[PDB]
Amino acid sequence: SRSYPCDEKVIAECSNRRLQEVPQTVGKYVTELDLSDNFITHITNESFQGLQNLTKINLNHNPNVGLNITDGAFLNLKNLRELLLEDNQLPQIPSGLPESLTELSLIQNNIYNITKEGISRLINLKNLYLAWNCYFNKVCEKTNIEDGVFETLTNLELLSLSFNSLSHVPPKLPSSLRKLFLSNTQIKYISEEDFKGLINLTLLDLSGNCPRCFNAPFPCVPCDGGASINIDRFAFQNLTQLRYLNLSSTSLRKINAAWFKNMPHLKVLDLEFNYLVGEIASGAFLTMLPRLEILDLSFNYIKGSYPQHINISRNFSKLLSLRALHLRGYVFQELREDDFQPLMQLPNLSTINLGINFIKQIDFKLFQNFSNLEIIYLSENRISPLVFEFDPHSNFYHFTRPLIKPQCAAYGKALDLSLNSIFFIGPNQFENLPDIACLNLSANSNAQVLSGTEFSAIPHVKYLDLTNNRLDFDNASALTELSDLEVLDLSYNSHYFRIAGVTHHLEFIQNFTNLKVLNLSHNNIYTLTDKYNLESKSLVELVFSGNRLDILWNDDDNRYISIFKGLKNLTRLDLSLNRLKHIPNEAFLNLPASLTELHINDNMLKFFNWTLLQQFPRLELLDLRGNKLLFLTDSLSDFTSSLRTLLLSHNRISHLPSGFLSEVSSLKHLDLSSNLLKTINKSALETKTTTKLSMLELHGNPFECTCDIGDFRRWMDEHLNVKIPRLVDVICASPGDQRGKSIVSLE
Amino acid sequence: SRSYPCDEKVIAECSNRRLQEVPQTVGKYVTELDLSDNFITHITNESFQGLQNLTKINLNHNPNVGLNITDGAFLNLKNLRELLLEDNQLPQIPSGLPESLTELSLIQNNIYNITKEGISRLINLKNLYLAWNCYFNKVCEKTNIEDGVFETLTNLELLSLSFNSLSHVPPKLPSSLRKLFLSNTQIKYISEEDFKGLINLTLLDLSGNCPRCFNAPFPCVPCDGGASINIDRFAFQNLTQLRYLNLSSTSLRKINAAWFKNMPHLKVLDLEFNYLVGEIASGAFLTMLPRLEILDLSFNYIKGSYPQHINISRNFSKLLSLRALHLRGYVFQELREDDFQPLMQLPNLSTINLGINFIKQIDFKLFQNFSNLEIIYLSENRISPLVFEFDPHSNFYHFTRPLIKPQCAAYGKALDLSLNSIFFIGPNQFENLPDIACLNLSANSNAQVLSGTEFSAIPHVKYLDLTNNRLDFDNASALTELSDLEVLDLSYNSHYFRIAGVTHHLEFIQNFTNLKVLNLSHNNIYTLTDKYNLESKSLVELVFSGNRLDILWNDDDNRYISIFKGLKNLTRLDLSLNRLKHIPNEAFLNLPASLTELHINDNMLKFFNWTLLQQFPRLELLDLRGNKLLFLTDSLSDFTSSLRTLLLSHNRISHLPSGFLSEVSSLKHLDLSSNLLKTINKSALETKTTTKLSMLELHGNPFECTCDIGDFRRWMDEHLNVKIPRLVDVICASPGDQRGKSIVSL
Ligand SMILES: *[C@@H]1O[C@H](CO)[C@@H](O[C@@H]2O[C@H](CO)[C@@H](O[C@@H]3O[C@H](CO[C@H]4O[C@H](CO)[C@@H](O)[C@H](O)[C@@H]4O)[C@@H](O)[C@H](O[C@H]4O[C@H](CO)[C@@H](O)[C@H](O)[C@@H]4O)[C@@H]3O)[C@H](O)[C@H]2NC(C)=O)[C@H](O)[C@H]1NC(C)=O
Ligand SMILES: *[C@@H]1O[C@H](CO)[C@@H](O[C@@H]2O[C@H](CO)[C@@H](O[C@@H]3O[C@H](CO[C@H]4O[C@H](CO)[C@@H](O)[C@H](O)[C@@H]4O)[C@@H](O)[C@H](O[C@H]4O[C@H](CO)[C@@H](O)[C@H](O)[C@@H]4O)[C@@H]3O)[C@H](O)[C@H]2NC(C)=O)[C@H](O)[C@H]1NC(C)=O
Ligand SMILES: *[C@@H]1O[C@H](CO)[C@@H](O[C@@H]2O[C@H](CO)[C@@H](O[C@@H]3O[C@H](CO[C@H]4O[C@H](CO)[C@@H](O)[C@H](O)[C@@H]4O)[C@@H](O)[C@H](O[C@H]4O[C@H](CO)[C@@H](O)[C@H](O)[C@@H]4O)[C@@H]3O)[C@H](O)[C@H]2NC(C)=O)[C@H](O)[C@H]1NC(C)=O
Ligand SMILES: *[C@@H]1O[C@H](CO)[C@@H](O[C@@H]2O[C@H](CO)[C@@H](O[C@@H]3O[C@H](CO[C@H]4O[C@H](CO)[C@@H](O)[C@H](O)[C@@H]4O)[C@@H](O)[C@H](O[C@H]4O[C@H](CO)[C@@H](O)[C@H](O)[C@@H]4O)[C@@H]3O)[C@H](O)[C@H]2NC(C)=O)[C@H](O)[C@H]1NC(C)=O
Ligand SMILES: *[C@@H]1O[C@H](CO)[C@@H](O[C@@H]2O[C@H](CO)[C@@H](O[C@@H]3O[C@H](CO)[C@@H](O)[C@H](O)[C@@H]3O)[C@H](O)[C@H]2NC(C)=O)[C@H](O)[C@H]1NC(C)=O
Ligand SMILES: *[C@@H]1O[C@H](CO)[C@@H](O[C@@H]2O[C@H](CO)[C@@H](O)[C@H](O)[C@H]2NC(C)=O)[C@H](O)[C@H]1NC(C)=O
Ligand SMILES: CCCc1nc2c(N)nc3ccccc3c2s1
Ligand SMILES: CCCc1nc2c(N)nc3ccccc3c2s1
Ligand SMILES: *[C@@H]1O[C@H](CO)[C@@H](O)[C@H](O)[C@H]1NC(C)=O
Ligand SMILES: *[C@@H]1O[C@H](CO)[C@@H](O)[C@H](O)[C@H]1NC(C)=O
Ligand SMILES: *[C@@H]1O[C@H](CO)[C@@H](O)[C@H](O)[C@H]1NC(C)=O
Ligand SMILES: *[C@@H]1O[C@H](CO)[C@@H](O)[C@H](O)[C@H]1NC(C)=O
Ligand SMILES: *[C@@H]1O[C@H](CO)[C@@H](O)[C@H](O)[C@H]1NC(C)=O
Ligand SMILES: *[C@@H]1O[C@H](CO)[C@@H](O)[C@H](O)[C@H]1NC(C)=O
Repeated sequence: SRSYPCDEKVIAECSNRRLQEVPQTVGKYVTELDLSDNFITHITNESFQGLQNLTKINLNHNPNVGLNITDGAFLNLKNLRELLLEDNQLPQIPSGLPESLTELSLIQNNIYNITKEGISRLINLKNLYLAWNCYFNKVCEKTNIEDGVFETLTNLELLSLSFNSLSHVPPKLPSSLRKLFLSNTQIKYISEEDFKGLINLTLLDLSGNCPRCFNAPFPCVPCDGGASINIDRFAFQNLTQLRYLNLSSTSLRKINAAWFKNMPHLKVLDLEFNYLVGEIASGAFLTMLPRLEILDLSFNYIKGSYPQHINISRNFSKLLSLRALHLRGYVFQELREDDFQPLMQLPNLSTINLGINFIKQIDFKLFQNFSNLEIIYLSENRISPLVFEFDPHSNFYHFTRPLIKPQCAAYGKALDLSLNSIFFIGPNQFENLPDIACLNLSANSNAQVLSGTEFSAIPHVKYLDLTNNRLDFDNASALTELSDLEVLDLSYNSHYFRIAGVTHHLEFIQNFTNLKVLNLSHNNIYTLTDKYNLESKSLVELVFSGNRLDILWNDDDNRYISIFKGLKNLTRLDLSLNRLKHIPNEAFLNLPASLTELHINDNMLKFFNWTLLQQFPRLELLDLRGNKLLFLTDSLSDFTSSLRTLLLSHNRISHLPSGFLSEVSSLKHLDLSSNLLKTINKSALETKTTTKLSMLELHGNPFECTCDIGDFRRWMDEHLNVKIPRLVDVICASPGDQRGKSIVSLE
Repeated sequence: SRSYPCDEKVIAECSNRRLQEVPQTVGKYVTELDLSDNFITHITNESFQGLQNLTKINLNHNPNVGLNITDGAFLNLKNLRELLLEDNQLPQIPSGLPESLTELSLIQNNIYNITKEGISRLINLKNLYLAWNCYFNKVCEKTNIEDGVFETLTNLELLSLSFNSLSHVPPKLPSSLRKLFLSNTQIKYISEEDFKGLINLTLLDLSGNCPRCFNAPFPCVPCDGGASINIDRFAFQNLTQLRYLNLSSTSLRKINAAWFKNMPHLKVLDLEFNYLVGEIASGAFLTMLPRLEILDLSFNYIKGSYPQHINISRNFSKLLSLRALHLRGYVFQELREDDFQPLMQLPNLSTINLGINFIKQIDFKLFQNFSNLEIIYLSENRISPLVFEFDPHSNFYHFTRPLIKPQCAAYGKALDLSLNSIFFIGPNQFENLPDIACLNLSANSNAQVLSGTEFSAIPHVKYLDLTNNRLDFDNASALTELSDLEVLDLSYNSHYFRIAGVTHHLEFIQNFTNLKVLNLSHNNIYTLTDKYNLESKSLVELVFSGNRLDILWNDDDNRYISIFKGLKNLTRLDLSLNRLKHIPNEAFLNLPASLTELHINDNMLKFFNWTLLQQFPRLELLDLRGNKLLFLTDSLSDFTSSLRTLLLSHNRISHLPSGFLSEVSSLKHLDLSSNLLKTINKSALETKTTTKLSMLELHGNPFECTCDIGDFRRWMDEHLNVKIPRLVDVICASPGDQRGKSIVSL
């Protein structure tokens, strides 16, 4: 039978299915099993029956906004390798866990007592996550770790105790440890004996102990007087394998060089949210880190201080392996050439992160002198013209996304000037720069008329982001100096397009021989001056969303009838959010014959002429989601041989015509979800020549469940080739007796 | 029995009800019937037969998407005065219209032929609207106007022919004409005999004839060469009563002063979208308008020309009665004191409009030397730091809305600097200005830290609009120099608020003795430094929408639970668009006790503690719309004696608890629309006292039309005083036979 309620594909995915009990309906060879997000309020020896090969179970957030597991529920398994209990409001570690477990996550529970009766028999444990049980203003109790609880686990590699009230590094920790997470534990003092016996440690996280609480975006309790963490100079002595060390928000004003004496493999050092300005300026510790790749010094600013310049010690010149340097929230006015002199001969330093410094001015010519910089991140500054709340599985101190969009960075050397003040680009702005492939000028409040001379000193820009400005496109030669331009993002430039009475000029689009992708979204374009057509021989993708094609294509106006025809290479066109009630036949027929993909979604369409699809022989995806459409042609096979994906969700369709679904041979993905369908006839499904369809989305329709759905329910069993996602969401709305029942639950 | 399908109140509003045809169910006392925006295809002599009392009928836009009207269909109606048929795709003026008609609207149809058989029989016509039949790129025919068609309408005071192709003014127009609209008619030439007989004309609209087509946001056909309209020197001679004249977009280059020799009453003169820069500079015609109140000179710019200065003729000093001058779209770089000299002795000139000129700099002291300027409109320029597509019923050339928001302007002198470049306000920025009550700094890209000195030169601002900037609130004394400040709008300053690691200070709010209305909307406020509370002893209304209260009030954080409690005078509070799935009990309890009106609408709320309304004895309106709420209490009368309006629309409410409609004695308006209610049973109706509800909104609920709905239908008949609106939209879901039908119809 069709897999229900789980999607099996060997893993079974039951997540977020509103299950009130563990499924007895589970498969046979099911191994990975995810029950997360369901409503299960009870667990037992009965609920899991017994099964075969299960190598994993995810019980997370059962139920959803606790859980009762009786002593010895998971008991007879012996196969159970990994078990995830997060967010179930557990007052205690469940008594009677299996001996098989190598992975256990108790994260985000009420467990205040870690005891031998819950743990010490777990000898096979590899990774154990106890994080986020007692923290912030949560009413909770100090965490008691029984003496030698972890001592019994001689295979233990990772241990995470973070965001719990500890006060001391637990003693008698197994020497097999690789990674140890102590973050935000209220530990004031680290002694010589705390970490002494762990010679295999590659990671130690002490962050958030004695935090720097000024301007905290969370409840923050400092050590007495706002004191630094106290780490004995021999604390790290036997730590020879250490790679990652997280000292963030330890309130450090001084860093003992002797900490790093026995730590030759050190790679990533996190010093964020401390008071390190002095140490950054002088910094004996910098001499001790020859293999260090990533150094994060972010948010060390002196409160209320705004110095003219940043003070970097010459000892930075001794990190020979340095790859990225993060200095955010240092807070200084100006970056001069000599200030970065110690970084310039570092062979591997490809990334400098200057975000959120309120920097007014920079001598850009310094970046040239650097050995090889790939990413120059200046976002969120003052640069002006040249003259539960926290993801427990994520880094708490800084975001992990790429600094620069990967699609932009792949082109080459990237300069990100976003969220600054450069409101006018003057003739010398970009002089003395490296050869910039990827440039981000977004959110500079730029109101200027780009004339074609502005980027001439960096003529090689491949990918240009001008989004969220005020640009006034009054010149046909704008941006044409960039010959190699490939991607251009003009989004959120609506300021001038909105005013009927100012001139508007898009003609520059045609000059580029390499332009591939162009984003005109959210510009409110309803009118252009003298040239109504967009023309490019190169252009591949055009994003036109958030404009007014309802105005451009108004029935009484023929000037814009051809607006997209001149893009002769175009395979992808996004027409969404143009407030279209209908598209004039002529206008639709004037869309490029080359189109493989067309998005009309989230308009007001009450009419669509299906016949017109005959003029688009390469059309693959047609996206009509989020409109008002009632009508479906019964003829589709006559208008397209190429259609693959058809997305109709969030429309008004109450009727599938006889011979609709299966008569298009090329159709794979059909999306009927969130429509008005009361049923599906035997006539809708035929099938003379078999359907290539691999996916059919029916969820969120008011199916009337009587014997009239019998044929569809029959069709589903006869085609298991066709998957209908979210079976738990394909639901009888009628009659009153069957309400809420899944369509496959009907007998 | 309540009225249906119409809402009778005597007029019937039947509009937008999806009617297939004229209802028979309309009351006989009914005078005016509005059938606009329905699905009715066919009008015949039996359509309105049951109604002889009809005076005014609105058939506009039927069907919604042609309309077939038989000959003499409306004939049997002896009392019909006003007949509005617009957007009906009518091929002809309907035959045999009743002679009683005073007002006829044929706007926006396919009628290309104006004939005696349709028009000339109606002697009582006052207003006749023919506009927008053949225009733009529409496929349409040139308009044939039969010689003498209007000659027989001796009562006709208004004729609108605009947006048709006339090619010349119709001869033989009646002398009763007051207003004549000829806009966009393709009339090249106005002769001396075109208007010679209209001695009662108050308004003449000649606009859009020989239009200026450069950068037009509509299909535009210029006269050959782009020539000016040709108006004979004597064309206006008998027009002595004219008040309004619209010459916009006639491609005028010179204006013949002689045209105005005979019109001593001229009040409003529209010259927009012409070639008039030369005239604006010399301008003999200004000698001729001592009674002109309103002069629109907008968009006379020379294409491609960005002169340093605007050049205003000294003859502007001859307009003694001028109230408002509109100079948009002249396009010049710098405004100097000397440039406005001729305007400065004009006693009544309250409004100056400089919008969309790309002005770089203004010598601001010039505005004082004017007699009295109430409104200085500088919006949409380059000012930097100091060193239906077309609604046929509206004005085509400019918007008619007030330049300044009336709520601001009412405080006093207004300066609107919005949509400019003043990104940093310097010490002298506002020097030598008049005493400014109403100030708009919106969308200036301002990133500065307001420190408390920036407004020192205009300390009397009572309404300040700071919206749509980059403002960095890093200083506790910000804005405190304005001690009379009543209204402060901070909307859309999110730039810095969204960065967790920069300091944020809202403490300045408390200083104001007179602060009434503060709008913090759409700032994405999730974190503050030090002071976590908003405090004011004055503030009446706080708009907090579009922030993150969901983060501020997060269960693990105690810091913001008092956030609004220190606003002691607070009555209206808007919590909408905060992504709230629920409000902690103590945080709700910490809302100001004085609230009359509380909006939590358009959040994610899954939960509401109704018992908490006990602490709000003044609470009148509670707006819960657009949430997830399932629950309502059966005890509500225990928790409030004060609740008047309760808005529950767009939630999931499966059932009403027992006697809910009779529960609260203060409750007048209850909104249950757009919910999951399948029935209202005997229980919701069961209680000792009676419903005092004057309104109950049920529309959009999936009602079950089986017999058990009958009980609620009796409750309806019992109380006719309880208004349930949109009854065509209160609709049976189950079962299939009754589906699509109003529950009132079963
Ligand atoms: C102090 O500084 C140290 C740095 O030394 C930080 O240590 C890191 O902590 C983060 C956050 O917990 C870790 O990130 C997480 O890693 C998990 C493990 O992944 C490893 O193994 C898997 C195999 O399953 C690989 O896929 C992966 O590449 C790694 O090899 C991931 O499971 C986590 O994934 C997260 O996102 C994905 C979605 O993209 C989800 O599927 C997950 O559920 C989860 O949300 C996450 O990436 C990181 O590994 C730690 N570093 C090291 C070297 O171990 C501390 O976090 C920091 N302390 C504080 C308080 O900030
Ligand atoms: C202006 O308009 C352009 C539109 O072109 C936008 O830029 C594009 O942004 C879209 C995101 O909407 C990008 O498309 C996405 O790329 C992701 C990254 O792919 C890279 O890496 C993967 C492997 O990890 C490679 O397969 C790929 O070749 C790239 O190297 C994909 O992961 C995304 O997939 C998502 O949708 C697909 C289906 O399409 C699913 O299969 C995925 O599960 C996932 O949901 C997606 O394809 C696109 O790359 C961007 N183009 C450019 C030129 O940058 C701008 O964002 C827009 N500006 C604004 C302000 O909105
Ligand atoms: C050339 O220049 C002249 C100015 O001299 C313009 O003439 C004006 O044209 C506009 C647009 O038609 C007229 O505005 C409309 O007036 C209607 C009549 O209002 C009278 O009656 C009402 C109530 O009885 C009074 O309140 C009012 O004072 C008048 O006595 C209104 O009904 C119209 O309102 C419409 O829109 C509004 C707002 O959307 C709605 O509230 C209404 O329901 C309705 O839909 C509208 O206000 C104006 O009256 C004309 N001026 C004069 C003095 O007569 C020309 O328009 C201009 N030419 C072009 C082509 O732009
Ligand atoms: C930041 O927040 C502020 C404060 O809320 C917003 O400013 C308010 O905006 C609202 C509308 O959004 C204004 O309310 C409206 O006022 C109109 C003016 O009414 C005056 O004049 C009429 C008669 O001429 C009198 O009846 C009245 O007492 C006033 O003297 C009303 O006409 C409006 O009423 C209509 O709509 C409302 C529903 O909104 C109904 O209640 C009415 O029955 C009627 O249908 C409306 O009440 C309010 O006056 C503004 N306050 C101030 C101080 O200006 C800002 O807009 C906001 N900023 C941003 C960017 O959003
Ligand atoms: C300060 O200046 C700004 C910018 O000019 C003013 O904002 C503008 O206000 C008008 C009038 O409210 C807005 O137009 C309106 O749109 C609404 C929303 O649909 C519509 O119902 C009205 O018919 C009206 O046309 C306009 O959008 C808005 N412009 C921008 C860019 O926001 C603001 O009013 C000024 N402040 C004061 C105190 O006057
Ligand atoms: C240029 O900089 C802007 C602003 O920093 C980047 O915009 C961010 O993009 C990511 C991905 O879309 C989002 O998570 C953020 O919401 C955006 N920030 C804001 C506030 O707009 C943009 O991605 C950058 N462009 C390139 C080419 O990397
Ligand atoms: C408003 C009339 C037509 C005009 N459009 C523009 C524009 N888009 N940018 C400018 C920049 C500088 C100077 C003038 C202009 C003008 S003048
Ligand atoms: C990032 C550390 C804390 C800071 N917050 C701000 C702020 N809101 N505005 C500034 C304006 C100028 C200079 C410095 C600042 C800083 S420094
Ligand atoms: C720099 O990195 C490269 C690999 O990217 C490596 O071969 C080289 O040894 C590194 N240089 C230093 C000094 O670490
Ligand atoms: C574009 O700008 C340059 C520099 O101002 C100017 O020389 C050129 O004439 C402009 N081109 C257009 C289309 O006006
Ligand atoms: C059309 O698009 C493809 C994909 O970008 C590209 O290979 C080809 O060069 C383009 N053709 C032209 C003429 O630009
Ligand atoms: C605010 O800025 C002013 C500058 O005039 C300064 O004097 C004051 O100290 C600042 N206030 C605070 C408390 O930050
Ligand atoms: C409280 O509100 C009213 C609003 O009209 C106002 O009259 C009164 O002065 C305010 N009280 C204080 C102390 O500001
Ligand atoms: C409502 O809030 C108060 C807490 O102050 C409590 O007495 C009552 O139980 C709450 N109701 C619910 C359902 O939580």
